[PDB]
Amino acid sequence: KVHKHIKANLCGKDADTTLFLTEGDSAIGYLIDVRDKELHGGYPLRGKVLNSWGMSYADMLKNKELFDICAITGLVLGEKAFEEKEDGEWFTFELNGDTIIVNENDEVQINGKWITVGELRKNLMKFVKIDSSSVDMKKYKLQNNVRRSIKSSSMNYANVAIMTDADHDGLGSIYPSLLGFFSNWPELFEQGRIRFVKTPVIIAQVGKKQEWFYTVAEYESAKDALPKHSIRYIKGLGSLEKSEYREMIQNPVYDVVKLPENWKELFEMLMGDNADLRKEWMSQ
Amino acid sequence: KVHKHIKANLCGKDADTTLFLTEGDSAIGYLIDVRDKELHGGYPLRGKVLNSWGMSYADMLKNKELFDICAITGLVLGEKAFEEKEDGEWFTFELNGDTIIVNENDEVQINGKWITVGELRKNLMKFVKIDSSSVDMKKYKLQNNVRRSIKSSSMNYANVAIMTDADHDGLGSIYPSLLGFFSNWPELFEQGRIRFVKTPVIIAQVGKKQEWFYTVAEYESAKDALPKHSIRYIKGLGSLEKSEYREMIQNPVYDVVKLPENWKELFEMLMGDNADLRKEWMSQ
Amino acid sequence: MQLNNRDLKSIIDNEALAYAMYTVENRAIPNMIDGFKPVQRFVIARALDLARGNKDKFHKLASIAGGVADLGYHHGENSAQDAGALMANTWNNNFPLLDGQGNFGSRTVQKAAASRYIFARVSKNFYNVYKDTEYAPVHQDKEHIPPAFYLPIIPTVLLNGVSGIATGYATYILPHSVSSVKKAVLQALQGKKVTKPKVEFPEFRGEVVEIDGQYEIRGTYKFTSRTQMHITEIPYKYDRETYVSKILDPLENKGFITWDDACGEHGFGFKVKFRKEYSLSDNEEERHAKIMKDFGLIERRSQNITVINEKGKLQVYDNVVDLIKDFVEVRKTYVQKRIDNKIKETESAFRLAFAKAHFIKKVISGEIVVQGKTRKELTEELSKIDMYSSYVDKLVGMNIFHMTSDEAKKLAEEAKAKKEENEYWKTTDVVTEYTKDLEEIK
Amino acid sequence: MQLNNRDLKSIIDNEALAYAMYTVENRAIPNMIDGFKPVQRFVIARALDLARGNKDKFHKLASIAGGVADLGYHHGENSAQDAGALMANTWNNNFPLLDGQGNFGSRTVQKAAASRYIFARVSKNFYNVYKDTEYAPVHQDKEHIPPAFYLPIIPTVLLNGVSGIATGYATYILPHSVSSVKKAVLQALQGKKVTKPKVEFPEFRGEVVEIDGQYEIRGTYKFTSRTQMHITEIPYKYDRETYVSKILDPLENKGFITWDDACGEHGFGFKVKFRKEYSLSDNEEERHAKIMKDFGLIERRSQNITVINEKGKLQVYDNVVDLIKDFVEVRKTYVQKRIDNKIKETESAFRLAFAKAHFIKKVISGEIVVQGKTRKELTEELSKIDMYSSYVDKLVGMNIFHMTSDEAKKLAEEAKAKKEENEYWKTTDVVTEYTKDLEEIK
DNA sequence: ATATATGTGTATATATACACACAT
DNA sequence: TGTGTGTATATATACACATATATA
Ligand SMILES: [Mg+2]
Ligand SMILES: [Mg+2]
Ligand SMILES: [Mg+2]
Ligand SMILES: [Mg+2]
Repeated sequence: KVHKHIKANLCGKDADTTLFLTEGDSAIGYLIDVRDKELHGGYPLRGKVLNSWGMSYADMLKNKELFDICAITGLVLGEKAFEEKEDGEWFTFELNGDTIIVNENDEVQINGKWITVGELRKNLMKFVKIDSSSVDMKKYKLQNNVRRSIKSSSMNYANVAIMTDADHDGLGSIYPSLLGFFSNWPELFEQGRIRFVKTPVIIAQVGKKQEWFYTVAEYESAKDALPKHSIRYIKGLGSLEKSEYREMIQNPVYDVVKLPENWKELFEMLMGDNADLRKEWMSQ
Repeated sequence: KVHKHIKANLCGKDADTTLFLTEGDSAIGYLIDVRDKELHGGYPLRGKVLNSWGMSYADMLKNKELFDICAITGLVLGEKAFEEKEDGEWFTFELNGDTIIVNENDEVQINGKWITVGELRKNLMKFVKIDSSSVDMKKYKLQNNVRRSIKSSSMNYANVAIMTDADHDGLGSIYPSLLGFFSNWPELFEQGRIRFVKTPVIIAQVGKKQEWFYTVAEYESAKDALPKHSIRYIKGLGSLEKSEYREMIQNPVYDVVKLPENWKELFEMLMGDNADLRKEWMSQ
Repeated sequence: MQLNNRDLKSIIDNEALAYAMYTVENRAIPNMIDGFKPVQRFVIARALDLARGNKDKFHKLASIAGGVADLGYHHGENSAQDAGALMANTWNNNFPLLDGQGNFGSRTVQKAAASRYIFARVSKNFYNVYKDTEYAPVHQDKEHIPPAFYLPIIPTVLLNGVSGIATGYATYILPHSVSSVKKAVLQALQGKKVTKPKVEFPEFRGEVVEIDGQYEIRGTYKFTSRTQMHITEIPYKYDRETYVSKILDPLENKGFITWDDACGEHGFGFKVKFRKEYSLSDNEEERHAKIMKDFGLIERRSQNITVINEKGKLQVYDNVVDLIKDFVEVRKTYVQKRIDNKIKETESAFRLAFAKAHFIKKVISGEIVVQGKTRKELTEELSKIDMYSSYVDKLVGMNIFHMTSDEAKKLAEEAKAKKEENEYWKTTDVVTEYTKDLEEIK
Repeated sequence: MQLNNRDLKSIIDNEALAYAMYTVENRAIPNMIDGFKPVQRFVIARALDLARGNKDKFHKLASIAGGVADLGYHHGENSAQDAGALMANTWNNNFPLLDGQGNFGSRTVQKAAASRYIFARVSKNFYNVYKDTEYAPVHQDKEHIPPAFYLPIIPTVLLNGVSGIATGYATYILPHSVSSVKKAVLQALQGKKVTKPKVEFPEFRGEVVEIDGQYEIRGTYKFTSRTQMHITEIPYKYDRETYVSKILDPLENKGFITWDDACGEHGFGFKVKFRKEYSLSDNEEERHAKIMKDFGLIERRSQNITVINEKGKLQVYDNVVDLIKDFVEVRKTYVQKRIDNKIKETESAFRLAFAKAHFIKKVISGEIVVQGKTRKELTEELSKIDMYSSYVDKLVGMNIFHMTSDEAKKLAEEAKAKKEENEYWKTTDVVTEYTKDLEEIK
């Protein structure tokens, strides 16, 4: 019953629905027209997200855009969001040469698509029986050919694709703050359920075709290598784009976020009470 | 005891204590430094004043600014204002070369002041004993001088001065709306306790001499008489230098408001819910 | 410390009356000729000023609406921002006079994005219909940098559609299609039966029917198979927020409908399937009436054509035909002013050009020798002789490289060719030139 | 669909360590030379752009800001207005670089009016202190229209007091007296032991004492009688609102003091009548300490001199006078660069003027027969391939009031004067020019 | 062992008036 | 009797960053 939540038609059902947390009402105005009406959502945040590292699960649920996100997605703090199934059987897919060990209920990638292994069992393909104790989690998780089937979940949106402005504030202050908030469930960054929707920060008009540069750093690596560019700096995600919004939504370039082994150390150094770790982190 | 109240140190005591109403917090900043420091109040309003006419007192005391004004001066809606003592004696004198009929306890203006008959009894000027034959109480009530005295007042401030900005909106929509609100206590108007501080709207300097025009009409009535002038249109009281604000406050040109016999009929036309009255009044 | 007793009737006679008239004339009611409230002419004046150097440059809305106080805007710049943001889009504009880039709003979200982002510039429609911008009337006030009102070719006030509120009087004019207003103006120019313009709404696919003054802006629905319907278009009044919560929410949490969203890029697409608890019947007429009543597919609008005429006074019109007929007559006396001004300007320009050609043709030969002189004697000798004094500044204007060849030819060519322009301006009439200027609107 | 993979370590090392070293460099942490944060620099650049037409005209703070978007400030215009309102004050700035008209704030209420009222222009201090703008370094980005940093004569960063916060790094510098900073700069120029500048707060009448490197700011209280005191001054950190409601209302509600207000022209003037509940020990030291501690009349502060050097890198200093000794050393180079550029420009101007005089003398003598000759081959002729071949267009581009003897001598006089100015510019040094420029600041 | 504040930055919201034709 | 539109008046609120005093 959130006021600004733009619900999807299939939100709450079993589908590849997506949430589209922006960082303002302005950036979401063009979403309701160009989004897929079956699997696409949207909730505008309000400025910088609260730094929610180290806080208990009672002060996080006091910011407006930290209780609204929790209620819209159906996630509940302090509880496991997913529920995996059994992991008895094993199989081999042999895709692009590498040996992908899969289970009886997994989800493989086909050029960026998600298809269940159980349905793929109907056709023979390359399924080869292998023994147990072949837990090659990182081996098949590098490009995510294995997602454990969810027995039960209270998640309305089975995607939390984050799109914000590509400026420094919207890329180094709202991006990692939301990453740290969603870090409270260390399973979203395990099946590629947290995604970054890349947004052009600069559009040049070289020739008669518009050239897109997603980050300022990327732009300042071909500036004096590009012919007669008349660039437009995009500060706001949805308020400097008219039909580029439609192209970037219907033809998106996502980045699924994966947590390394020592993610806690990185988050604590970036989002922590000790300000001396950041002085020794920015100096290198 | 509201938050934005510059209370005078002689508020709850008998003195020439004034409450200064502005239309915003920006018009108050220089008042705190040019005040009398013993007899001056202050409370910034918030934009236009809710239309008081035709409202029940319960709905009258729901707008935050109206309730704040009612709680600041000590006025109460539904109960009449300060009471008056017994009259009937007459002590007419020859002040300013005229027969001015005065009761045994009033307030007399010598020159922009307030002195009472009780304190006038010890200064040795002319007293003429007059019987109760005369009944023309309005002969002295219409003017500021010779007003009824006070025996018990619940009003914190002894004066209410509406200091709004002299632009079109200030004099046209907000001033004759606080006027309509304060018309609930006509005893205030009778005693000359509702004043308007004449603020400039156009301070135009020619050579080294400044000219203060309190209304656009006065500027347009003298625009073709002054030499080459650089007009400085001050949109609000927050656009005035501290010297001009100090001269305005400490050398005030008041405008005491006095209501006529048919003030209700001339309020129903401007504030009532009948636009045809405004149509007929404007077309003339 | 001054005490003045001010009677309340004087306050209501001066301050209240002045504010009421200020809201009536300079705030809400638009100009009949120009078509702008006295905040959109400020915005367009500033934006057209910003387009002096680069015509196609997009300037930030905080730069167009900002810095209009030097043009005479006495109010806050946020009002100018919200007034220049509403006139640059196309969801509510039949003839936008500002072309902008960014999120200016759509029919689903009738709210432009924050002014920090969106850019705007003067559109090509303004340059296509707003002519004689240098012949526009000059305002009484010296601080009013923009003119009294611009001089369009067709009445823009009927195109975009306006709605203003002021103390005592209010105005509401529905949008009218450009191809019909142009036809009405062309018919009024020659003198004929002025065909009334047809009301057309921007980005709207419905049916705007008029019975008598009232308008019946409609929508569209389509029964998919037997119970499922596809609302392909809602009336023009409705947003997406105040149509889900206003007619679609208080029809789902009541036991009537179950709706989904298919509001594609075409427009509004609220697919709706009715449950068992409904009173729809097999009769087509009753079903149609109930569907168009419950779902709010019919909105009613009646114009209140109140405009500030060329004299600065309020005026109320009964129909748009009278507005076009009066506007044509008002603009036909400004086309004549253009003719007179062009005649005088071309005469004054040809005289200067002929004087310049004479000076080049008589100095190169060696009659008016300027060697070994000073400023005063040259300016006196050229002033004493005729045909030269009135343009005595002309002595040094042509610069040294005109005292050569390939310049006397050019200098004489300008003087010879300016008579073509002068003769053209001396034969064209108001009707002919107006008809020529009306054929460039496309 | 272009699903890629991004590790968290690659996110917080490329995109988080690009906002961390953006809030430090391109935000907060004022430049050591320029004296401004980027927002202040953009605001002053736009103010200079406006003052180009007229430097004595006041522009709205919605116009002083707002227009900085095209200058390269893509951070919203409300922040620019708020940062420019803090620069035009006299209560907050010991050396304002913007003059203001309206209510920009007072010490009692440290809040300027809304931007709809206040006007801002460039102050006389900026013009007396900031020189060599045309020789200031240009930013790497082409969009950054303002220079990399302006070049003042004195370190303005140690003039008004700054407080900046950023990811990892913070800076706090107290306001220093202008007359002492100027003396320190002059001493650093001439070369000798430098006297450290003293800390002075604007519109403050109290005491500031150096203890163990700290800075303690104490107000003054006097006793007019046994039970009456006058608080003549309070520490600078306080307002009227946050001193009445943090130190005074606590005491009043606790039944200790009764305070009357006198916060008028002479700052804060609270008059306190004590009560029997409040102890009033007769010992002078104990009474003074109790009064100072209870009434909050002592405020201790310590500096944190973090700045950005000439290479755009963070630099942390320890002593107060260790930025002057570096700022002077660096600015001597930008004075020498100005001297060299002025030498080159004056030589070029003198050469052009001499060529102009020579060509005029030749053309009035018949050497260049302009008459009866086309312009192109005239340019190709003796006007080119001669002594004045380098500026042939300029000579071709001369106008008529130079063949006369009145201005033919004027051209030669200007040619002789530009050479005299070049003689000045070669017979001068960095130290002399900088110490001459420092004398203008009284 | 916490609380506060200081100044650039990220987004946003509210109450109020005015009128006149639809919808109750 | 009640929202509703568009130009005006005035104002407010959450979050991030660090570090050096006041407080617990
Ligand atoms: Mg946004
Ligand atoms: Mg951003
Ligand atoms: Mg006002
Ligand atoms: Mg004001």
